Amino acid sequence: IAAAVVGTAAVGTKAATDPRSVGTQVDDGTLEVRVNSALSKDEQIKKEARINVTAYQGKVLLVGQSPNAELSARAKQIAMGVDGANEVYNEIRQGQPIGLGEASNDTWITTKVRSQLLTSDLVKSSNVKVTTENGEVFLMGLVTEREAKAAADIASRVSGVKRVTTAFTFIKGGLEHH
Repeated sequence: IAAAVVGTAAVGTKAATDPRSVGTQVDDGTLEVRVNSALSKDEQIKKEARINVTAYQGKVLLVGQSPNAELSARAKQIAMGVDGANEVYNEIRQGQPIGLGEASNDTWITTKVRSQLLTSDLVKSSNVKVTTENGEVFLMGLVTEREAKAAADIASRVSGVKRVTTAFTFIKGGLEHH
C-alpha cells in the first residue's frame, strides 16, 4: 500500500566529526590525569603491575613495577597515545639488563653520583631520575640551577662514564613575575 502522503523535503540531520578538537594542548596535570586514569582503567595493568606517572613541562616520565613488559608498555601507549605528550620516558624495573658488565657498573656509578649529589639538600632523590644503562648515564627531571649544576657537576668529575645524557630542566629559579 502506497501510504506515503508526506515524504517530501524531510529533515535529514547530518552529523560531523572533528578532525582536530585541539592543536597543541599540553598540560602537566591533564597528561598526568589522563595516563593515571588509563593505567587504573586497564584492570590487568593495575592487577599485577603498577606504573607511576610524573609529568612536567609537557613531557612525561613513567616509572614502576610490572611482572610483564606487555602490561607496562601497553599501559603507556594506551594511557597517553596522542595528547600533548611531547616526550615519554618509561622505566620499569622488570625484565633483564643488557649485560652483566653494564649492570654491575650501573649501580656502582649511580651509587657514587648518588653519594655526591645527595650532599646537596636542595636536590632530592625523588626529584631527579638517575639511571645508568650500557655504560651511559641518564639524568632527568625538573630541578633548579643548584640541583642541575650538582647533577652535571658530579657526572663530569666522576671519571669512567663513557657517555652521559642530562635533561636538566630548571624549576622557577628566581623567575620574576613582571
